[PDB]
Amino acid sequence: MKRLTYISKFSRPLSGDEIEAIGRISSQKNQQANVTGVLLCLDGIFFQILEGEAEKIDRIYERILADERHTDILCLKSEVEVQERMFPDWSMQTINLDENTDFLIRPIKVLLQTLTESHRILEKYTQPSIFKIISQGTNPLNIRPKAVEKIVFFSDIVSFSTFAEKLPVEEVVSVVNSYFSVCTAIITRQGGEVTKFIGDCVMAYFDGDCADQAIQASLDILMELEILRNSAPEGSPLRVLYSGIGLAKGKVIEGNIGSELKRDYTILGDAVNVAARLEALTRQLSQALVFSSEVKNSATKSWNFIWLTDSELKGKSESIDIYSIDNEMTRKSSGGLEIARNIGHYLERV
Amino acid sequence: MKRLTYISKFSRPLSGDEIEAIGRISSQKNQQANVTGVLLCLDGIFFQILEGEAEKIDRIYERILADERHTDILCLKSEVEVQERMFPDWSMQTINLDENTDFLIRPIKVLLQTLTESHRILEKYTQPSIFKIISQGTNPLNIRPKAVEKIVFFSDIVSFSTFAEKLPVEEVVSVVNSYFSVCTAIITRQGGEVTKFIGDCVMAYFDGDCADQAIQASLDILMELEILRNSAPEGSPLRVLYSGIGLAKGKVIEGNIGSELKRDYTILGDAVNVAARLEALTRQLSQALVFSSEVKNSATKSWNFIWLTDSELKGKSESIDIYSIDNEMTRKSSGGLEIARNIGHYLERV
Ligand SMILES: Cc1cc2nc3c(=O)[nH]c(=O)nc-3n(C[C@H](O)[C@H](O)[C@H](O)COP(=O)(O)O)c2cc1C
Ligand SMILES: Cc1cc2nc3c(=O)[nH]c(=O)nc-3n(C[C@H](O)[C@H](O)[C@H](O)COP(=O)(O)O)c2cc1C
Ligand SMILES: [Mg+2]
Ligand SMILES: [Mg+2]
Repeated sequence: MKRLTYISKFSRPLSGDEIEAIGRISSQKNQQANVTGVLLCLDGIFFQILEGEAEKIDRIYERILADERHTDILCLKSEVEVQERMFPDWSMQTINLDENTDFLIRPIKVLLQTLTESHRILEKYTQPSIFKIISQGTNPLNIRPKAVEKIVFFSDIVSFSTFAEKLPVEEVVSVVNSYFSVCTAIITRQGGEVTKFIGDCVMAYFDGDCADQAIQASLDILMELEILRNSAPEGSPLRVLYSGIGLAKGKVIEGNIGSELKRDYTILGDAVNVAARLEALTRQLSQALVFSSEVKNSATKSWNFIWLTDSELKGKSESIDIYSIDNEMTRKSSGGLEIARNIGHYLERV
Repeated sequence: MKRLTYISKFSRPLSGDEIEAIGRISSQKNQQANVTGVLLCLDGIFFQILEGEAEKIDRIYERILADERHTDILCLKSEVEVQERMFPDWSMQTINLDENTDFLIRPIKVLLQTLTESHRILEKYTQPSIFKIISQGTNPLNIRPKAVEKIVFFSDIVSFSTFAEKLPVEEVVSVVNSYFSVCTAIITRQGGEVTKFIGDCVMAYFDGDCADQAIQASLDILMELEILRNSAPEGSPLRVLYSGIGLAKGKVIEGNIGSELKRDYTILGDAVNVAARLEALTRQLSQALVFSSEVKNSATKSWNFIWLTDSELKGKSESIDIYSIDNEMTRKSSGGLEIARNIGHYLERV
């Protein structure tokens, strides 16, 4: 058997009658499916436990994910190989805690609502990958560090200091957050994980055998930003939002890194520095994407590679041949320095 | 009136009798102090609400913080100007949920224990400053960005790539985490806040009028690392753990920066880049600490400043005079490059 626990947020106000109606329909359907569980609500938050045969549970959950009456659905626990039902007598027992007045339940409700409102804020400051590990039954704090081969992605905004000096502070933050959103959506879609922001910089990583995905993510980010620039409103700072991207590949250490006050589950190692140093080279080139020969040679698709004969990097060991992709995008460009100059001219006059 | 809500972890196993004994003593004392509230336990976690006159509540809480039977004490909510008591009839009502078998409380306990174990993990991946804001009644997600003058601190480990290549992965992570712990303890003690780790780098900040504290924190970190090196066990990698530190001062933007999957409450702006570029200069100098003339001139104490006549920075606007402190520490050094060479020689032979 399988058992799922999740929390969600009301998408709109729901009356007590509407909540009980959800419970009636849930009980009618779950009884036929040999599914049991409990559904609680407290001040605009749902909490549900569902248990039964795994195939059936998965299909019910996918239907629940399509219900427009809740949103921000977070799976807290996914238990497989469950032996005994927790709620064998309840096809779906509905407990509206807003309406409950029992004297012992009253303090429990206060603590549950305080902890829930804290948790739902902390979620936004937390990586989704952390929640996935917890839901699988593993405490991420006890994962031991390990050496692992990764593709490291590093990107930043071209001439970002100009934004910070020529725009209102609300608009500066809107631009950087738009950029971080674009990068995160595409990296995550390609199976990578964003691990760190610092200033206007993104650091992300992919599995070591996923160079094709790292390259595709990088090209798709550059195309998404081109579309965003061309379609932005008149006078919008997004019209001059440009990126550089560097990719490197190497053995890194993955694990919990930080202090007793705060840590992240992230990566350490030379490929992080190499990716950042390659990304900085894009400021002297017409190409917005550059990557090492190790990334190039690990790819399996027939990419339109171009060798950037020069390899004037610093801090490396045996230098490195550097490559890009030659497409209509990386080609139709007038190069950093010129772009930096235009960014200032444009932003001075918006 | 004031009302405090907090959670804590049992420091050792406590029996049901010991829990009820805490509740008896709490009830006896709180009744005399006109304090009311509730104390819950669930699988090795305490939850407490206390309410009453503010002075009295603060003193009771300080006594509770000294009790050796719990640890990891986190204030979830501090309410001031409370008008009505939540638990007027309970000097301290003790509810041991492990022992409760009520049929409606049974699902509530399961959800409370799932949410609590998630929250206590998320705490370690979260900044303490976030929890402080939440406890004061503010949702940090809704704080608007603002321009603000800050001192920015940036530090990294000298020749860190050597550690990652010559030591077992568990030992590499132990070293970096020791370094991040040392920095965090001292920065926080001096009123600053650590905001970002990336690789082996620390980024922190202080209020704009706290240059003295940023300088003191920097000197105290360098002295703590000297003590750590000299007292490390035979053959320990901590014997060759060295730091560089750069400090800059400028207007930055403070606010929520990130994606829909993940954000931090942090800072953006040119002082971040300047501090990192000053810290990199320490690799060409005997001095481990360097800072801008703006930091120097904002200090109020009679520091033993030394002007590093050269100011060969890059990327700046009108360059910058660069300073350090000349003490027995920054003086008794043989300079980067030489230090980098020694780090490799030592770590190759441990
Ligand atoms: C919080 C919440 C919990 C729900 N739980 C269940 C459930 O346990 N079983 C179920 O079949 N539907 C559940 N639903 C409803 C489904 O989302 C959907 O409305 C229903 O299954 C459609 O059934 P019908 O097509 O017969 O009307 C839930 C909905 C919400 C908002
Ligand atoms: C979880 C926990 C909650 C407590 N709550 C109270 C309280 O509400 N009021 C109080 O006076 N002591 C409380 N205490 C106890 C104090 O920490 C301390 O033991 C007690 O006040 C000492 O009183 P005594 O010196 O008369 O023995 C609590 C202890 C623990 C572990
Ligand atoms: Mg930039
Ligand atoms: Mg370093």
